[PDB]
Amino acid sequence: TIQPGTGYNNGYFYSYWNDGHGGVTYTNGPGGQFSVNWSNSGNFVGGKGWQPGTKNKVINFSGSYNPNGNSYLSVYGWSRNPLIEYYIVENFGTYNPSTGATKLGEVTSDGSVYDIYRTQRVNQPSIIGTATFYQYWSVRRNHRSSGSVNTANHFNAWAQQGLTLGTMDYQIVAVQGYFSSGSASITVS
Repeated sequence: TIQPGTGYNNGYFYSYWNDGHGGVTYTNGPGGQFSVNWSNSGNFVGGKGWQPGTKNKVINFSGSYNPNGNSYLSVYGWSRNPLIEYYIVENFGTYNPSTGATKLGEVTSDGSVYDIYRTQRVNQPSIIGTATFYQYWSVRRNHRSSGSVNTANHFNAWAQQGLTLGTMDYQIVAVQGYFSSGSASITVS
């Protein structure tokens, strides 16, 4: 299991972050594979992909995702200028991250309808330090743990709705958790 941080493994960018609570391990495997095992964790995010991402990447993911509590499985990344944290959520545990959020439309992509939302983080950690910034969400109605994500369909639908992205920073397939348990094994390409 590896030290929290970022870097490259077998061709792929990876990012592994946690809040120090303990209770989560992240491992990098061959090619685009990574595993996450957690038991009464704190907040964490880990996965593999690209640095920088692009606005027309077709991202393939495959494997197993077994959350017990609050967790997401998503295409996850950031833009700069404007600073945005974004999610194309393919599956989740006990909490739909769009709960209570204002719905800003729908997009159909890769075998499912997704609902689109914007939320705001106020004075929270980001890739550039503490900041207030928007998050964009596409939440898949039909949950899965393998598939293909045509990111352009999401980014274009977001732009159509007034949710603009800046320059891309990293772009990964990530398992996120918040004080939960579970296991995941995911291969990205």
